[PDB]
Amino acid sequence: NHDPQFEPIVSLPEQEIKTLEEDEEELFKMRAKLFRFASENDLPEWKERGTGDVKLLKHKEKGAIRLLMRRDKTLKICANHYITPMMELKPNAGSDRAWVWNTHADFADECPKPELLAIRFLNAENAQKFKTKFEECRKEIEEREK
Amino acid sequence: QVQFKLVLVGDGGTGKTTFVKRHLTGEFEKKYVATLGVEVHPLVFHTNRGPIKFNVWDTAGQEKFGGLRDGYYIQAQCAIIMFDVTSRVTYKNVPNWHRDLVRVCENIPIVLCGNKVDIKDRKVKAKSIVFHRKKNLQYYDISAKSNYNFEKPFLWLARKLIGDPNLEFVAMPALAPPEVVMDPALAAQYEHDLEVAQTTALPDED
Amino acid sequence: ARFSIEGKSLKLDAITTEDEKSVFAVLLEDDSVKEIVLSGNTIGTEAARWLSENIASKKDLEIAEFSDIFTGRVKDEIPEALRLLLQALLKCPKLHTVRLSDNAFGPTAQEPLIDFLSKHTPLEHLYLHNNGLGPQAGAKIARALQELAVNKKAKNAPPLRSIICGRNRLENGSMKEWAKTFQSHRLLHTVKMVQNGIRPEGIEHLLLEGLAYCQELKVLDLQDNTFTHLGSSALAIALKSWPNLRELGLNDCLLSARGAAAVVDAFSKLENIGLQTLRLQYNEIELDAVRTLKTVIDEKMPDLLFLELNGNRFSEEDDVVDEIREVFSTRGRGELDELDDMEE
Ligand SMILES: Nc1nc2c(ncn2[C@@H]2O[C@H](COP(=O)(O)OP(=O)(O)NP(=O)(O)O)[C@@H](O)[C@H]2O)c(=O)[nH]1
Ligand SMILES: [Mg+2]
Repeated sequence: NHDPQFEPIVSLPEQEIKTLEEDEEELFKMRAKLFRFASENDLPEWKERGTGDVKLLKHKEKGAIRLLMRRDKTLKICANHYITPMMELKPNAGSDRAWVWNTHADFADECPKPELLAIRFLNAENAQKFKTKFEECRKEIEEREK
Repeated sequence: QVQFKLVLVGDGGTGKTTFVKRHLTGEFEKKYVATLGVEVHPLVFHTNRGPIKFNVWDTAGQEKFGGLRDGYYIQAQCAIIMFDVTSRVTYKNVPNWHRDLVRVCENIPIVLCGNKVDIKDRKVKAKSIVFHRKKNLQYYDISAKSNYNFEKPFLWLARKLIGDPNLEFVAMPALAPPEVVMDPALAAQYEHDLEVAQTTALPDED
Repeated sequence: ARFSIEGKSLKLDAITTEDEKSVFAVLLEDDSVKEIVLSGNTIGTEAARWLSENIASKKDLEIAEFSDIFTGRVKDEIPEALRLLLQALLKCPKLHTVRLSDNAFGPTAQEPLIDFLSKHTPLEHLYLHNNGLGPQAGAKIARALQELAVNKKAKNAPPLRSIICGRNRLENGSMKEWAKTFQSHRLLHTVKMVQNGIRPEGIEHLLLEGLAYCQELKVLDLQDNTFTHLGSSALAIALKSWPNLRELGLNDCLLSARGAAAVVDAFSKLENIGLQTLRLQYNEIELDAVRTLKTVIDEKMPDLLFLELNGNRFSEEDDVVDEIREVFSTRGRGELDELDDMEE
């Protein structure tokens, strides 16, 4: 109809949720599409994991830097892991706007899980802006410990 | 932590499962693999009034309407009836799904979804749709494949159940990821896969 | 010779108590049963096992109605139970008709099916409607049926006559294989592959490479797929291959205006048309084609008892509507449908 009317089933107070990204930083932010890779399928394939803004964040209280991405409209997290020393961005076959890497512990599902990601950008020039930024963040982190 | 039992219903091949899959993974399953009986899948969303969880009951579209499938409906609190915009038969069945439903649930928020609006040769045009007028339902064109309006159903339902016409989805606490140390016997064989990936091209859909 | 528990909505998990067993008392004392109907109940694995033992003893069984017997059953049970049941059916030499419709199958339960459909030579009428097969399992079922033709020939068995397989999303993906199945059974009388997501290239192949070889075809229903001009031209070329066609169902096929004109033109060239029911709803058919169809029906379709044109692109008020009604009135036999939903 124009607007069906119903009586609420519950009453919930207005609430203020934290992003848990306030002690943030935010070195990089940019629109992109993320891909998860196959699994125990034995049929190596790239499944979409989300489309949205990727962001690099370094902690102020510490030195830790991580990758964090959220899906459009729904705002669910689709990638959240630290950037370790032994982590790069090897290109993906053809293309010029796609990078692929590994992570021993993504926490998108708030459950520790190894992941073999891959992210694409609109222009190959953006892929570079992200790649360059990623490289240095990885560098700074390499220095960090000892 | 609030919870809502939502019944997902509709004819076979309409996209019920593909729809749920996208919401809890982000992937778009292109293989049709019929659902047997029912599969319960939990989906949570963060709103300005806190996190809410929908326990979605994805049901099978081959089972005849009847008392045999009352367990799925019993104590439901909302529902989604799906049909395929490229199949008139699929649409003609909506009235049967919406009836079997109200027979045991009575008055509960229900949204009708016309899936596959991405396909070119459309049969059931948005104009034609009127059923929602007679049955006090909300309607939405959607496409699990392109994501068109893919989040509307859950949002509308939340507003009716919670009672806030202006409730909206927000952020999502971004907890800290695990340590990540190791390297010994763990290293090496990693790069083996990393290659098997930097080689396999990506589905150019953009 | 008839056992039935139709529509009893029984939740059959085990069949062990003195009661329960009583339910199947007739099935036990009468080995002469010719028909068994289990529809409208939910059979668990254990109960399936008990029924298999008792069904294989029915050596004179001719019909098995196993449609709608697994509602509420999960992927944990259906495949097992189905295997037990179809295992017993293979042991019935006179079983010419089997119905397995309205059961959630899909690939996850294709095993028993593929097994059965390829070795049951007595089969004559197959009902595998609304089962959620899919293009993968659908292609496999199609191949299994090709096998059946070979095993039938090796035992001088009766031809397969009916295949009712719709609402399974066979899609374009399994049409190369289905075309081959129809090549294997050229004495089919009834075939309905309604609402399977089949598209133009699909319909084109299916027609010219499949159904076109079934010269004895009597009933054909492809409702709710997508023909457009491609499928339409295929249909136009194929009609001359079904001399005894009696029912042609093309509702919801988006034949398109140009396509419909081509089909109507085809009927125009046929001779001795014994067509009895013609379904052409929602096809974007335009007034011009409807005009010629009217006159083709007047001069060449003397047995037409039902026509269906609702949902097309012409006015319910146009002249032809009355002219058509006039034809049926003058004959004292004929019938047009309610044109209460014309397009545009
Ligand atoms: N092009 C397109 N195809 C879609 C869309 N969403 C789903 N599909 C396709 O629809 C098919 C079946 O979807 P699925 O979710 O398995 O159907 P179901 O509703 O769960 N059927 P069932 O009751 O038998 O379990 C798959 O091939 C899937 O890729 C869409 O928006 N567009
Ligand atoms: Mg499903």
